[PDB]
Amino acid sequence: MFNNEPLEQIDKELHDILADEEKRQRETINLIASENLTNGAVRECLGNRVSNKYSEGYPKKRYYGGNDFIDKIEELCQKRALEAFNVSDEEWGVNVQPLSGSAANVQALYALVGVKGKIMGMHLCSGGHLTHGFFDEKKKVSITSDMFESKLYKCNSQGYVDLDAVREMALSFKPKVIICGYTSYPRDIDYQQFRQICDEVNAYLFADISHISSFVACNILNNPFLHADVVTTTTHKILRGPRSALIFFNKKRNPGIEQKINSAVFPSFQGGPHNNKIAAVACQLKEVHSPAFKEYTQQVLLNSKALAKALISKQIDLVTNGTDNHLIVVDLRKFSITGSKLQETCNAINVSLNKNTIPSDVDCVSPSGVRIGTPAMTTRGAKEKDMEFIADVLARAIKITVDLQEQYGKKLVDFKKGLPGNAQLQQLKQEVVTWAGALPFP
Amino acid sequence: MFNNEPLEQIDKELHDILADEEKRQRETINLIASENLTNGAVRECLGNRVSNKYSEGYPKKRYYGGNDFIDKIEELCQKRALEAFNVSDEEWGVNVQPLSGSAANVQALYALVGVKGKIMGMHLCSGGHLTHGFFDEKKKVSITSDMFESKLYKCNSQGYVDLDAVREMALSFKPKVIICGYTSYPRDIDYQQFRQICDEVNAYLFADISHISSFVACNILNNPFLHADVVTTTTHKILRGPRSALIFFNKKRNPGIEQKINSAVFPSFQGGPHNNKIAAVACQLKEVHSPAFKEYTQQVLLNSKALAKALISKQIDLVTNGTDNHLIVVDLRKFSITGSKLQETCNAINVSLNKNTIPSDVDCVSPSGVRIGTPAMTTRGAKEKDMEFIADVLARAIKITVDLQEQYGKKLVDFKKGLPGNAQLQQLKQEVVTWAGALPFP
Ligand SMILES: Cc1[nH]nc2c1[C@](c1cc(-c3ccccc3C#N)cc(C(F)(F)F)c1)(C(C)C)C(C#N)=C(N)O2
Ligand SMILES: Cc1[nH]nc2c1[C@](c1cc(-c3ccccc3C#N)cc(C(F)(F)F)c1)(C(C)C)C(C#N)=C(N)O2
Ligand SMILES: Cc1ncc(COP(=O)(O)O)c(CNCC(=O)O)c1O
Ligand SMILES: Cc1ncc(COP(=O)(O)O)c(CNCC(=O)O)c1O
Ligand SMILES: [Cl-]
Repeated sequence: MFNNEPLEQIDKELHDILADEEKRQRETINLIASENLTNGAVRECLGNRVSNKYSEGYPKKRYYGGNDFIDKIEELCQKRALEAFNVSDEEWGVNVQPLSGSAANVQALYALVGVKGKIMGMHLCSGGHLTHGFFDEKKKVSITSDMFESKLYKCNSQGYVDLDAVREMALSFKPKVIICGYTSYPRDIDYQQFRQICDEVNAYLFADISHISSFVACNILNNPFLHADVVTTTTHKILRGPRSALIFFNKKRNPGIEQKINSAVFPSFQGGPHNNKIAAVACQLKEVHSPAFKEYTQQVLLNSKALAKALISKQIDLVTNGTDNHLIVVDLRKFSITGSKLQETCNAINVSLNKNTIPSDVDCVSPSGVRIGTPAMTTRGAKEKDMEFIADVLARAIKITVDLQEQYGKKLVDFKKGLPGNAQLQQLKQEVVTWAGALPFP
Repeated sequence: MFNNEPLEQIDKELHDILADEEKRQRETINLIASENLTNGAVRECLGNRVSNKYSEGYPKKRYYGGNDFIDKIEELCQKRALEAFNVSDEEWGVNVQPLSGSAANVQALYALVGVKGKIMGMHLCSGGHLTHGFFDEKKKVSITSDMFESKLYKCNSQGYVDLDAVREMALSFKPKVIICGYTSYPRDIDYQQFRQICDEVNAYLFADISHISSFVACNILNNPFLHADVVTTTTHKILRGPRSALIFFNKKRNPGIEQKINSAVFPSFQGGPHNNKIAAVACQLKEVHSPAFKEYTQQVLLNSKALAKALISKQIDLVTNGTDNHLIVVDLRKFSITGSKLQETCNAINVSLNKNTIPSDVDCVSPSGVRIGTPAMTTRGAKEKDMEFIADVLARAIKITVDLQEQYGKKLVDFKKGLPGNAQLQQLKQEVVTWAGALPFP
């Protein structure tokens, strides 16, 4: 007693918009550092009928029966997860049920400290995540600043994590968890030194590696598994999975953490797991452990170095003057334009990037930089040679952005009026669309 | 620089388990009251490339650009949601971003009350959800008991909501929110009287209608929209959508609530929306509003009434002696077997149901009933005439369960010893398989 008609027939209205979405993706230079493009196999898992099943609980400890094949998949996903991040199933456990990054962080923090518990993270404006305890004088913005008590540390004037300030703050504040691993941080993290500070104040070390997960897994960057009590990661960014998250806990370092983490996810926070997600994550974790994926991850870094270097050669300033990873943050101060203006201009030429604070910015009010990353364009086949064209496109956007601000004024409302119809943008947009639309597209 | 091979080639190990899962579903009499089967179109959206996109924020108030088609989809989903539940966009708003039912209840509750806020709900043992403030003397089991302060009401000896006890509690406890709508309640709710209790104590009326959403939408059961401040619902049960949730809030009764709810979902709790989920929900909400789906929902109730009637004709007791909706709870006391045993027996014959407490059960330790529902089998084309065979199959399961307990004993470990190789079960399984495997299967 159902309608078996395909999407085009059953909902022509929606299917056209989705077809448009597809076209915009195919025709965009996507520099969003947290975005990627899934392959067809991951999307087959996501549309699988496995999501019809209710599997509250854990493998072999389910509230309902008929979960034999579901258990096989959840167990397979955990095994692949632990292998991919080079950890022994005896020393490390993993939870694969969190629905997304934010949920996993909240659930994981709660497991370690509970309500009213004390946490330290990097300020949102310095490059930490919302779920790392972000708040405002005006409001407790994230639940992680409201269900917990949070202190926020900052990067120094050159954009680096200031460990001396972290220790100082940890010693007066006495937190139970200290979080590291970030949302817009262009360099590697010294986990060893974080561990040293945590030990000195008897705190958990929490590493959020969502942005760099592929680097940790492929032994290209520092390994936080050597020092962390908990490691969380999304599966949708550089990992190239579906939208989900993993939570890693070190059993050997903390007895009783497995139960704590596992009960925090269910039944403390979530109900039924989304089995299609878990299948898709399993699908991607097989690929992550291949030698071909290490090549892709290497290439992501090669492209990021090439991009930074080309941007520098065009006299564009980078926060920390470079990158160790997949992401760059441009300091736009010498051009006297805001990050928002450049976002609007790049939107108008089919280039996706976002505004991002820089150390000099007091607040997240008027961010003076943009953040770009290479995973999505590396997925689409661009190599180091192709990064010059992108740097060239960004430099032209910056120049137009300056000319438009000259002609219409600094106010954002005024500035946008300059954008529609502008001849240069139309020209630049077509170059973008012709070059972008040509590239391989899963 | 990606692998485009289909799931079967790229991950044969996973594709085999998923195919077994597909076979088990096709070959099962699924009486899980919370389960259903999605159509192909809903699964086309879930596997869509729209999930590639980061779109934190709300339509037209997005942190990133390139969100034009995403905004069209999120706005279309909210519009279709409001139409489906017979509310005007001027009086009611809805949030479509919650990743699941449990996230949506936590986010909604937090919006209304905040940390340390006081809430009332039905106890889990009496049929409430975990997210309605569930706790145990041993531990604060749900975050809704730990981040809020919660009191739990009970149903009466006949399995009905005892409003007089709810009032006694509401006046003594003085909560800010009172939750109604349940996970295993076989009758309709008197929202009018819940409203009366709420008004008396200045509490919000929260209606969780996930199990009954289709009935509310099609004007078959009482409408909580006439009285409730907030209404939440999953999209995956009787609504037949993807795994997601909706939060409805009433602007006209509470000004400033749209902001409170929207801020709770993001950035308080969630990060980026899962745009494939939103697309899938859009797709289903269209269908919900058709008169074909009203027929399906009618059929669900017809089948539930017919199943109840037949179970009674076979001398089987039902909590409240019947059902006003899609679900039945069997009281097994007269057969001297537990729900756990019957679940084990039904697992062995490819019948999916779950154990459930009854009013006489003080604890969740040994629940004395099972819960069954009709949405999934109604989806597969079962009509009233087909419920006799199901009632018959369940009666035979009960009898075998009784015979097995006689032969092997009351202890669960011993009882299971009796299940494999049992001649009767294999026979009963094969009929189940023959009849189930033939039914239409989206
Ligand atoms: C959207 C999002 N999600 N997670 C994030 C961010 C942003 C970010 C968040 C916010 C933000 C979001 C919700 C509530 C309050 C605020 C504030 N203030 C604002 C900005 C702004 F600078 F562009 F204004 C930037 C950026 C990657 C986009 C961010 C940064 N910087 C960090 N670190 O993490
Ligand atoms: C799984 C689940 N999710 N949401 C739910 C439930 C159950 C339920 C939950 C639990 C449960 C789950 C997590 C933590 C503690 C407990 C306890 N006690 C136990 C049982 C049992 F009674 F069968 F043992 C039943 C059932 C629909 C399966 C439930 C009922 N009855 C209600 N009302 O809501
Ligand atoms: C370090 C980190 N942790 C957790 C999350 C949460 O992911 P969800 O949105 O899946 O909840 C993000 C998202 N990062 C936002 C961005 O870089 O654009 C992140 O950067
Ligand atoms: C009334 C109600 N509310 C919320 C939820 C939570 O949904 P998620 O599992 O998507 O978190 C459930 C799940 N009910 C479980 C069942 O009836 O089988 C529910 O029954
Ligand atoms: Cl999904």
